[PDB]
Amino acid sequence: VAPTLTARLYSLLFRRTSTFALTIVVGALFFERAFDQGADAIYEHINEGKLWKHIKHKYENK
Amino acid sequence: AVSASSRWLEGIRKWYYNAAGFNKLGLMRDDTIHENDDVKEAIRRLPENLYNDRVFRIKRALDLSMRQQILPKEQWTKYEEDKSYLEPYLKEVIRERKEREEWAKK
Amino acid sequence: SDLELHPPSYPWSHRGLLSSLDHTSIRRGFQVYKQVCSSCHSMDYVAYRHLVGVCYTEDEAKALAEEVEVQDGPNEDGEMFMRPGKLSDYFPKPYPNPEAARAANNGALPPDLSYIVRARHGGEDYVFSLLTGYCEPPTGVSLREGLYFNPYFPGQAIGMAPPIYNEVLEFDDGTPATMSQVAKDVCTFLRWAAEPEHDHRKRMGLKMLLMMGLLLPLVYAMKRHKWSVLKSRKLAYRPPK
Amino acid sequence: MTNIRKSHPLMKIVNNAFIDLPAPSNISSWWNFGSLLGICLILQILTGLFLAMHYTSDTTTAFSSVTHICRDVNYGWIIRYMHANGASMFFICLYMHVGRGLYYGSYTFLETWNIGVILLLTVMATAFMGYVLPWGQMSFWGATVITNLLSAIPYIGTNLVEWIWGGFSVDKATLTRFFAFHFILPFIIMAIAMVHLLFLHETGSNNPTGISSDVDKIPFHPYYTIKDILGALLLILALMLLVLFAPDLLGDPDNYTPANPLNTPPHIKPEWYFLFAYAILRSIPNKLGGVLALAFSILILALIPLLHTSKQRSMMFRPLSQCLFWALVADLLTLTWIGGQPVEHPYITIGQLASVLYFLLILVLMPTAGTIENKLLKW
Amino acid sequence: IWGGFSVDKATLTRFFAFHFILPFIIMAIAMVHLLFLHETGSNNPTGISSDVDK
Amino acid sequence: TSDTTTAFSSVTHICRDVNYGWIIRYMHANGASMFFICLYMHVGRGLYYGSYTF
Amino acid sequence: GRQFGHLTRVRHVITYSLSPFEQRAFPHYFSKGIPNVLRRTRACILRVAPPFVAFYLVYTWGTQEFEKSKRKNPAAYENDR
Amino acid sequence: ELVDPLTTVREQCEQLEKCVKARERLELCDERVSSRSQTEEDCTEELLDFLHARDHCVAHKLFNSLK
Ligand code: HEC
Ligand code: HEM
Ligand code: HEM
Ligand code: FES
Repeated sequence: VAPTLTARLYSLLFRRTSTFALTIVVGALFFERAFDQGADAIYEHINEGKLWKHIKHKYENK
Repeated sequence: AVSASSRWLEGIRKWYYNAAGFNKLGLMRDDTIHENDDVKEAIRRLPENLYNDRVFRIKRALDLSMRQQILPKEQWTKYEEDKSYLEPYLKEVIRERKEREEWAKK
Repeated sequence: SDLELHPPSYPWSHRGLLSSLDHTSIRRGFQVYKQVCSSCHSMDYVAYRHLVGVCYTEDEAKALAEEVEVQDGPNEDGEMFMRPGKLSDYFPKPYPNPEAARAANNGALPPDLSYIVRARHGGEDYVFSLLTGYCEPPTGVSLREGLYFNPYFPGQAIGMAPPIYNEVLEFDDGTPATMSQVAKDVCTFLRWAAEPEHDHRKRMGLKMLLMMGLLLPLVYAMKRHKWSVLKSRKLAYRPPK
Repeated sequence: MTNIRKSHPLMKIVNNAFIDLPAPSNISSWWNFGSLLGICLILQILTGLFLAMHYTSDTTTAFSSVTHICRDVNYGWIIRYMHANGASMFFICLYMHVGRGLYYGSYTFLETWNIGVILLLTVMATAFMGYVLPWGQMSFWGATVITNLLSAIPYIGTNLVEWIWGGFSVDKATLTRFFAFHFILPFIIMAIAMVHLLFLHETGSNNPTGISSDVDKIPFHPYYTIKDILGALLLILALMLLVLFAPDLLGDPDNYTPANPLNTPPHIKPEWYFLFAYAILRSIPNKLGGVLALAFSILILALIPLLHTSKQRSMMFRPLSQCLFWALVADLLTLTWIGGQPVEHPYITIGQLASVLYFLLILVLMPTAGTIENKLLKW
Repeated sequence: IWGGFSVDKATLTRFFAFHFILPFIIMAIAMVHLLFLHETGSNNPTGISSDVDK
Repeated sequence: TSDTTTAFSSVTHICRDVNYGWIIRYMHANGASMFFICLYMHVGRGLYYGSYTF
Repeated sequence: GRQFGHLTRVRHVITYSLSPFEQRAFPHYFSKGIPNVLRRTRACILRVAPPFVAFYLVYTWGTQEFEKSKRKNPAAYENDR
Repeated sequence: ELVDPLTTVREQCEQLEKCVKARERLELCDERVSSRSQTEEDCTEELLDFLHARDHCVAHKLFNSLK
């Protein structure tokens, strides 16, 4: 029998509040770098060819 | 001049009495009363047997309201039984001051 | 009390929540203003800063700008300029003055088109249907000479001579100009003009909503989690009494 | 009190006006507004500041500047709307805080109530000037009459109007003044709040049942803080959604044109909450007598605590009072839409119909209610 | 803090706000500064405990 | 008025056309100066008796 | 006065509660809660709606009443004279 | 040339009943006017009625019909 990651996790991290605090920033960092990167695609997936990002290729540097 | 309508009066009474939820929370009429000065010293003159019992039901009452549960209807208060215990004390405090109030007029 | 018409609700490439504008049509919608509307109605509030929004290359918009401007600049070293230089310059008025405007318009005063969109009721569809709508004066009605009947028009007699016909012009696209196409093209153009932020402002609009559903329950749970002990109370009244 | 870190600056012992301030158990999300109100305001101050940072008040400048704000200023578009739209939210936040007071009879506390009274009167003019600041077509004309309105004083008004004008007209200085007023004014309120609050600490909050809560209390921090946090978070989207996707909805004023004293708008309305008063204003043909009512309209709130008619404070147990209570609710909202109508003949009648009703609801019905009901339970 | 390459307009306007609001802040702070003083009371020129005579 | 073009001419205009625009401006400025020397003494007292002990 | 100490006097009450961990955030929140939503909603809706009717009625009532009154000039007086 | 989608979409909806239905009223007005036009009468009021629902139909169609 092995502990579910929960039983690991508190013992590992959540026990000491500093660590418990520490991780918070850590993932939050990697979070946003990935997070915003996803929605924009979804966003620009929704709007195709309405944006220079798609449009401007028609005339961009001639 | 009312006799049969007097009998007819009580239905809406009983009806209106049943149209206010505190009947369905196990309260009574007296503990409903808004406070006042006469209310205050009236409290003093109560024996605990009521007084404590007055307390608990209130305390009981509040909790339920927290959780949005109404008392099971079987246990609701009954229009046949209303305890007036407050007022026989109340008239004293009302009375006496009316004198002072008046006897100090002139 | 001319019966106040409404321009019917048209769908739009941007009409939907997350729906955005096409700049290509905007490229056109400029041209007509560049061609026509500069007649009377100006827009004072716009620089040549457009560049990438309507996709214009800076050089383009620059060269596009630099054609436009050109006024004096040599008055005893006190100036302005010919030939704009930068693109921060706004767009020259046809008129020096409300006087020169109004008299030339014969008592008519052409409004600014910069913000004109969000001003009038009925959205851009107003103008679209307005430029659409022109009808022959019903039986027993007369007009001023400049005034032309239009049902949308509040007085329903408008001094504006209807500009648009099928293929008034050619488009920078070169799509054959159509009185309808011509109309619809500019409609987006102004509509965007009053809201340059628009197609962007939905980004976080999207972005916030994705974020948004996360927090609410968590609190509500923790809320309940704290409150859990509260709503779990049990009373016991056991007076020894 | 040994080594308590909350003693060392005594200031922290004033802090225990919160964390140990006890509260009754049962409290509805109805009560979350007092919190929000202060919070809705904090944001105001800030945003209402940064505006000024790029803002200029001048007859020639202000509009073009404000034009320039959403144009060249970083996020000049979010901010302006954060200010305006955020204003609107403060209202509906506020009224509920009122509505709670009535519907349970929390007004029973006399002074605390009164402070709220004054506190209310203050807030309106703020927005009022705040609304003139745009110097839009309406803002010019809107205040133009509303100020000209006050001329109905039989005698001293004539000078006094032009005085507050500082002129024969709406001209420049009349602008500039407001800016100062509209600028300083919130700080005053914030002070007053600390008074309004203060008495409340004396007697504590009330409970929905309209009953003495003495027996059961709660340490404030672990709990109501949270429900507020969520409650606070409730507000976010409420503005966020409106402010972001569809700006112009409650941005109902359509006037971005420069204020024209020559041109007059065919339709003249303030914004919404300003209307329902202005609706009553439209009603009376008599100029003076009308204004008299408009004044009397609100102030009767302070009168209401004279109207405690029964032996039970809250309305949750009085159906009829509750029946009455909800009845009045509509009468207002009608006027709102009524004031949102041109003055054609049904409306004309309608307002006249709904107007006298309003007070009549208050001034006659509500007191007699408990009187019967007091007698009903045989109390 | 300029908001520019120079002293130009906005650099003015900012200050106005700052210079405008700022006293109110002080006035608040005063009520703090005072407050502690009520705790221990003022001192006397002799630099001596004044307890006996008030 | 705070504006790059306006402010001076306005302030010019103040002592010109404004009722008592001359007393007031100086009441503001000169009154500022007085606040200083008022203030320093309040400091100086603190030191010279050591009231800073608080 | 001192807030928690002296408020009331109470005797022979007993109270029981658990660690919040010991229990669940949603003990049948869905199933068991939905009825409680329903039962009490009617106690109000009795006394809530009736006016809201009235306005909307009058709202449209006047609306129509407004319309034809205005809308049609040759309504009662038609354009023979 | 191009004839536009409009004029086409103009006709498709005016084809609908209430269109021609009230279009009669226009003539019901108009013809009576034609004799009586001395008096104030004008069919404009009805024209808008005629055109109102008319283009309410024309609404959805041509915006697709366009580019
Ligand atoms: C004839 C010169 C001229 C032409 C060319 C011209 N405008 Fe018009 N426009 C006017 C005048 C003059 C008015 C006002 C006439 C009146 O009020 O009866 C007007 C009306 C308008 C209105 C509506 C005014 C209002 O009250 O809302 C707009 C918008 C407008 N013009 C913009 C445009 C647009 C868009 C175009 C291209 C289709 C254009 N102008 C081309 C002169 C012109
Ligand atoms: C209770 C808080 C406030 C109220 C009721 C209020 C009222 C208003 C209103 C209604 C507007 C119109 C918004 C708009 O037209 O977009 C406004 C704008 C403005 N307010 Fe306030 N405001 C508040 C906070 C503040 C504060 C604290 C300040 C000063 C620091 C301030 C300064 C301004 C400015 C500069 C504007 C210009 C934007 C404009 O008028 O459009 N506001 N104010
Ligand atoms: C900006 C306006 C206001 C603010 C910021 C404000 C703020 C608050 C706050 C934070 C509370 C404590 C929360 C609570 O007791 O529920 C409160 C309580 C109260 N306020 Fe105000 N309030 C405002 C307006 C008013 C007005 C206009 C009135 C009445 C005329 C009023 C009357 C009361 C009353 C009666 C209470 C106590 C209610 C109770 O304890 O049951 N408030 N207010
Ligand atoms: S006085 Fe101008 S409308 Fe009443």
